[PDB]
Amino acid sequence: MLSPADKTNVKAAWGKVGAHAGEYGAEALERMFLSFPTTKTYFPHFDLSHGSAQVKGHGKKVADALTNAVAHVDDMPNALSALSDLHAHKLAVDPVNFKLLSHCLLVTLAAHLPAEFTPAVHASLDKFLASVSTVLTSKYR
Amino acid sequence: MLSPADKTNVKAAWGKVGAHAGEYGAEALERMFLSFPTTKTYFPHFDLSHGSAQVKGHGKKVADALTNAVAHVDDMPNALSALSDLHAHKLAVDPVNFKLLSHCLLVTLAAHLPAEFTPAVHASLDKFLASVSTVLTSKYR
Amino acid sequence: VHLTPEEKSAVTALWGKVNVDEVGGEALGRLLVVYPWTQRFFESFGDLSTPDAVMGNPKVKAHGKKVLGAFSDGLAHLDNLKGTFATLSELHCDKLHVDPENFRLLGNVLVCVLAHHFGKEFTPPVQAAYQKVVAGVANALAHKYH
Amino acid sequence: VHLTPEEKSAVTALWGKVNVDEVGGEALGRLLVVYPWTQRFFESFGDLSTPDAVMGNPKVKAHGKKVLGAFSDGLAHLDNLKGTFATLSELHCDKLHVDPENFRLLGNVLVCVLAHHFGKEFTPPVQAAYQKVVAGVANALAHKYH
Ligand code: HEM
Ligand code: HEM
Ligand code: HEM
Ligand code: HEM
Repeated sequence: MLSPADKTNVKAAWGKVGAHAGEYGAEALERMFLSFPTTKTYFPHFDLSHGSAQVKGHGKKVADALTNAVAHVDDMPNALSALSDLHAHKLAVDPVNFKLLSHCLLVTLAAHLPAEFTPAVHASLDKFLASVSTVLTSKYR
Repeated sequence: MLSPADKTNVKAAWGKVGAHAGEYGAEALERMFLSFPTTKTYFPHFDLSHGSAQVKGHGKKVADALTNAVAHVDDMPNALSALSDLHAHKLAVDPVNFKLLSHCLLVTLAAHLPAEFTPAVHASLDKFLASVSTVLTSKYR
Repeated sequence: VHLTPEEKSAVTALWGKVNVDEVGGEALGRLLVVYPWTQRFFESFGDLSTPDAVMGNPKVKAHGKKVLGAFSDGLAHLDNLKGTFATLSELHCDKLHVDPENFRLLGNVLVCVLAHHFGKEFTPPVQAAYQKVVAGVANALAHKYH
Repeated sequence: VHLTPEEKSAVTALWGKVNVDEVGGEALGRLLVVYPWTQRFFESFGDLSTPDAVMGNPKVKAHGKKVLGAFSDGLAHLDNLKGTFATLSELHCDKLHVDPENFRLLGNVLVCVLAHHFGKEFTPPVQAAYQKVVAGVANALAHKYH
């Protein structure tokens, strides 16, 4: 359950990301594939080669939903609803995988946002992420 | 999330345990300490020897807590708030330990209610234990 | 894996009393039933709409027996599971694409099914040894993921 | 620890630029802010009430150096972690009673801090070596828990 301060941080942090989010969303996906190969199991149909256009374009689609999750900070459960069925109904992605991607956005963000990624902010974005991951995982049963 | 069939099989499964809830709370805790020793880090101030009195006693506090959870199956959060602020902030048990206590609960039930442990009841008890679990780990920071 | 004799003998005996047709079918059955997403890999098996159609499907049973059989092979190479399940691992990642987190569920489900079978005999200490076999198996099948 | 020489060299090379006095501080420091409940292990450290109290707490800064030492020293022994950390695991288990789950957190919080110093220098491939290393360390530390 996010705090008024947590929000403010998530917002000003994602606010620096800016246009460079697809970038980050892709670098994250990639950081996840090399570090946690299990996760490629859900992407049998992708070209996971370093630099692939499929991945890159996907990284924009993830990065966006996040932007959207941000945009609807006080209504994530409903805002991201289509995404819950997909990852929960259709794809049935096991949650440990959400802990992992979240761990990579953090790293990623951390690698592009030096002055932004302060302990306080690192705490909030981690909180925001657990939340997104919580909603996209809920309709499991 | 519990659907009525679940609630219905839980109530029924549980109600059977009946006056043995107590004994199963212990068999289960005992089983968890043994099969998964890391969980023992949470009970240093206990004597965890075979059939010992702290577990016997602590066994009925757990099963009773389940019983109450059953009775309020339709509103577990209100029903557990207390236990929640204790496992989440005073003890702050990492959630993963919950999957273990839950597995062991199912094994003790399974070994004792043979006719009653159907693939539907197994399933329901699992969806149930999963919810008790989630409610006791809702404010982990 | 790091297995004690008093432990390595416990698993064994119990195991010898296992009715493979019955136990193996019920496990694979409770998985499709208790964790519905698994059904997505077994689509060629046929009707798995209801629990009662899961535990009775001849394909589920035949396949469960085969899983148990390999679980059986592992209690013989307990000191070298890596090499035993190497081939099935590839199979499970390259062809079948199953997230190795799923392996744990089957193993746990296996521990529920045995204890459902044996009651008293599947004591807390017998349970702990199988807890080890089952994890060792899961690791062994995850080893060759890349 | 399954670490190719490429991963080997990649790991160390980088570690050589790491300011231990600093990184040690930031890591336990974040661990303690991003995951507040862990503070229940350090009440002897004086004020921990806010993120500044913590990051600046001299006792947090002194202790993290210690953490890293042990790390530096596991990297000098990649092929015998279990042993390298055998005494430390016992302690964390018997004396301090820390759920080994917390080790994974520290490790991952570490990996995050490296990425914050080095930037594009903490390429994906480098991160992968490190992920393998912190995982190895965490298991070594959880190994003698009984
Ligand atoms: C931060 C959490 C995540 C978010 C916000 C997210 C977002 C998305 C989005 C926006 C899509 C595309 C929906 C569309 O195409 O209309 C998607 C699809 C997909 N996601 Fe996620 N995702 C997340 C985590 C994960 C993880 C952990 C996995 C598994 C490792 C995963 C696996 C997939 C797969 C396989 C697809 C579909 C690929 C395809 O068939 O085109 N996602 N996700
Ligand atoms: C379904 C899961 C669980 C339920 C229903 C449950 C219920 C309870 C209850 C009723 C108490 C006694 C509280 C009181 O006296 O007011 C308790 C305490 C406690 N629980 Fe849990 N519990 C569960 C799981 C766990 C888990 C998995 C662990 C960690 C392995 C854990 C660790 C503890 C500890 C250390 C205490 C304090 C005991 C003492 O110091 O006397 N519990 N729990
Ligand atoms: C728990 C350890 C497991 C073992 C030891 C095991 C074993 C096996 C074995 C031996 C085969 C046949 C290999 C052969 O072709 O000779 C097989 C096939 C298969 N297994 Fe696993 N399995 C395990 C867990 C799982 C998991 C959890 C799933 C999915 C959740 C799964 C999915 C499959 C699939 C889709 C096939 C193909 C069957 C066919 O030809 O119709 N396995 N499994
Ligand atoms: C990579 C993981 C870790 C490593 C290498 C590590 C290493 C160390 C080392 C070298 C010491 C000093 C040993 C001694 O005092 O004799 C120590 C002490 C200690 N460690 Fe760890 N540690 C790790 C993770 C953790 C975490 C996750 C916790 C709990 C959150 C923890 C809690 C403690 C505590 C409470 C002390 C004693 C503090 C005091 O009383 O001064 N450690 N650890």
